[PDB]
Amino acid sequence: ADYQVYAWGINDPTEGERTVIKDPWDSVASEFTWISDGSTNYTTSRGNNGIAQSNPSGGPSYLNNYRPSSSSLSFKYPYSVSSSPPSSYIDASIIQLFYTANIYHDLLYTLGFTEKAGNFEYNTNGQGGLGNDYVILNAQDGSGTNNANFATPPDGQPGRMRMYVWTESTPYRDGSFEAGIVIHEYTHGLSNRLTGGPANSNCLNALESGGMGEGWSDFMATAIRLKPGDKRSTDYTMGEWASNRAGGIRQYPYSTSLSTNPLTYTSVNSLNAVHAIGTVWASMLYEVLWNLIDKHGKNDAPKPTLRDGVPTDGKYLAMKLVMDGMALQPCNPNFVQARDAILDADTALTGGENQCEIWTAFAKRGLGAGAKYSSRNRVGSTEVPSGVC
Amino acid sequence: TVDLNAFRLKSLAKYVNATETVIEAPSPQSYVEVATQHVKMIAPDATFRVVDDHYVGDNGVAHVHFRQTANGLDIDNADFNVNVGKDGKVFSYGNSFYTGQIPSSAALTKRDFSDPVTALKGTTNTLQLPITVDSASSESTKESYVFKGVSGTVSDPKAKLVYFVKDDGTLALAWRVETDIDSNWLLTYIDAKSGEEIHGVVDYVAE
Ligand SMILES: *[C@@H]1O[C@H](CO)[C@@H](O[C@@H]2O[C@H](CO)[C@@H](O[C@@H]3O[C@H](CO)[C@@H](O)[C@H](O)[C@@H]3O)[C@H](O)[C@H]2NC(C)=O)[C@H](O)[C@H]1NC(C)=O
Ligand SMILES: [Ca+2]
Ligand SMILES: [Ca+2]
Ligand SMILES: [Zn+2]
Repeated sequence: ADYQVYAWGINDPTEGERTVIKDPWDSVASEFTWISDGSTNYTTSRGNNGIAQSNPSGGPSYLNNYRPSSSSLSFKYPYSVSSSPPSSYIDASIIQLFYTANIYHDLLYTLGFTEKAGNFEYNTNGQGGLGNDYVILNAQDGSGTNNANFATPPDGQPGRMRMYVWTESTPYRDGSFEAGIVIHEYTHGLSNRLTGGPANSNCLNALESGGMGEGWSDFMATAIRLKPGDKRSTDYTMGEWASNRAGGIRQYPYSTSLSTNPLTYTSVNSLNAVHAIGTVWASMLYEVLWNLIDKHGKNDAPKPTLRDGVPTDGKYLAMKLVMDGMALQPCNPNFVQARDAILDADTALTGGENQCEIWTAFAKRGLGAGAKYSSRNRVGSTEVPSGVC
Repeated sequence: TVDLNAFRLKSLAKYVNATETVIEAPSPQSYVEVATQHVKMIAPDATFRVVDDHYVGDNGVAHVHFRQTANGLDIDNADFNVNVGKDGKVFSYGNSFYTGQIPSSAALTKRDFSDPVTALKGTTNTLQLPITVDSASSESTKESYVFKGVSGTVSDPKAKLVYFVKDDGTLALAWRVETDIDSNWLLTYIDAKSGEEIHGVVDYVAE
């Protein structure tokens, strides 16, 4: 099977060219490949991890909606950014969406988001958890523009991703081709499933909790798009291509410069909306990421190398610790608790060899040892505990 | 529909981290048994159920979730999560269990609470949901109902009777009203007694 797509790690059409990729599934994570559910083989964007289709009406139907079919399993369809209307490359859009979501399923699987951990797969292959819950992947969904969204019911019910066309440019830009947005959406499924356990999807719904929900989503998109040549001084924006907006869609770029991005824990005291709060959390996580990369290096391969279950590099280590922290923390956690959960994840995974790197990053942005949660009067701290460094 | 940000749940769980877990402790084994014993030690008066989603992570840490109950109902926002280390001891834990006076089962036995259809109407009207509710309710497999005759939802809305810990710390008897309208997929906690007040709204849809 061939997929003509922007390869994993290319955030948007401005950052690479499309290539033809053969059988891009992970043999462990996708036992039946991406185009089977174990019982049926498909010649389309349908299989164990997701079912992708157009949805021009914006309605709730999906099973019998349009998707391209190829008997030779050659999913190579025309695309150029200068094409109009978006519907003229709906095939390419559906395939790019399907590819990105399936690669992410596979990567998350490798990092521990398996069947028993509440993942999204139709057939659990007896591995635990609840099936019948692949991700519904709607390309060019007609229910909106200039956005995207993701529904995360409890384990056993499908996740539902709706991707929109953006209209802030001529021609319109199809979100299916911004990997970052697809990853942002899918990460809502990850964080909601892991937090409070697979059975409970109520657990990132409080204001500060849902804020972190947004932060984890931006963070994973950002970590994944890291490339050869990136440095601590490299900044990243969110949804800059799709939105046609300088600086992207968040208040500041993700940056290790406090002058470029001044956000700290107490910034949350003045925020009322989850995306703005998310930016603060993702900024803290960006500092963690770079401290871990400085110490352990960065693996530019699309899948980690694991040594006794531990990623060998700082990039995949950061992702792993973030996931493991989601599984440790309480339902509807605050920043301080989620931080402690990340620190405890490192204790459980490595015996605590990264406590200094993690603590220093959080302290840098005011979530140090003395930080205190409050609805309206959070206390910031730049303290790192005695003798961790 | 109204601005749902005003109806978000609270974030007042506690997380007892790995360091504090050792500190607060009293001065092979099954991880579920170890976790259950731990909940009983922390919350000796609580009745609860072990949630059927526990697992051992590829880090070797097991995760067990518990849901508090009262009078045979879930306290829907009262949770306990226990992380059990590979050494078989409790590694860390979180909880939002209710530790106050538990109400009498009288109101339940007497069925002295609102009709689930009244709860659905109160939800629709207060939240200004784009749905039509000249509906009827039908029993399911425990104080759990499905609504028929509703228009504007992706599937039939549902109601389940629960307890709910309000923002003032006290227990409400409430209908949990589920309404999937595609743009939003809501669990609304609406009082089943006093005044039909909405205590919280969960949305499964995130941007
Ligand atoms: C896990 O929870 C523990 C316990 O709450 C946290 O450790 C505690 O951190 C606080 C804040 O730094 C310490 O208090 C402070 O330090 C001294 C008091 O000894 C004083 O200078 C300050 O006024 C303030 O009271 C506290 O001593 C410390 N306890 C221990 C055992 O370390 C810990 O940081 C949390 N996080 C993680 C990931 O472990
Ligand atoms: Ca599942
Ligand atoms: Ca969950
Ligand atoms: Zn989001």
